Amino acid sequence: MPPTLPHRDW
Amino acid sequence: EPIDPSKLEFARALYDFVPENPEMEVALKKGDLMAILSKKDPLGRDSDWWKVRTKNGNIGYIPYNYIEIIK
Repeated sequence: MPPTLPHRDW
Repeated sequence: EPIDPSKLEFARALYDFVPENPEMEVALKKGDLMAILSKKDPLGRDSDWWKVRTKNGNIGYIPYNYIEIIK
């Protein structure tokens, strides 16, 4: 139900 | 990177968010309000992670798709 998290660079 | 406070955008949390990295990211509870400080990354690059200031006063990055810009 929680959106996928965007790729983070850290 | 500076900006005119007057064109500042605000946002609202659409969902709860738990920082995987507390050093770079800030927590959010659905419904919280925050000011978008920047949509770039710490390197000036476009980013799906935005720097914001929340009500409690924390500064940091949150997932762009977890919020809604108020206009």
